[PDB]
Amino acid sequence: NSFSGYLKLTDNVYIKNADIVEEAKKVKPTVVVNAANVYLKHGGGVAGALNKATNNAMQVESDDYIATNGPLKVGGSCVLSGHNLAKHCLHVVGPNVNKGEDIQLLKSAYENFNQHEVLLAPLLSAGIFGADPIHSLRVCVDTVRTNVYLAVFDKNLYDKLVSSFL
Ligand SMILES: C[C@H]1CCCN(c2ncnc3[nH]ccc23)[C@H]1CO
Repeated sequence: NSFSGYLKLTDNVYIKNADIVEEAKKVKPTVVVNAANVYLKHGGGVAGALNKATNNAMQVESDDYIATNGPLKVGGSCVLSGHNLAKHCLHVVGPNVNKGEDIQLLKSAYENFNQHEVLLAPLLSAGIFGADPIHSLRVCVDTVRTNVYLAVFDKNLYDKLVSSFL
């Protein structure tokens, strides 16, 4: 793909200080990952921002998905359209550690990435779900074996992540 300006972290994990929405608009990847909740209610953070960029089409599609299939599992995922941003969106639910959900489920969440050869993705559980971002990055690197391009919006956090020893 046309991923540009990324820093290599490992054999298969690359990182960039960017809004995942802007990266998706530029690159139009096969798969963009959403940091979803089990109800696919895309209110804020990555999910709200991706949905807004689709003019709410992501939410309309998600509502039909839930009406048919019910909620996702914590640690689970589903593949839906990427609309104008990507071919597909992999909606992945990391644990909400601020609500007592088991942080071990973060590994299960990242395992979903292994079903896709290349992904543009955020750090799961590292926003309002309250997991330590360095921990989320470590779980990502230790779990995902396919090619993952991570976008981290916050500059201060990015700078910290890339100066940390995993
Ligand atoms: C570690 C993440 C926590 C959630 C929010 N973050 C985003 N990263 C990339 N693109 C994004 N778009 C909108 C939000 C957003 C990261 C922090 O900046």
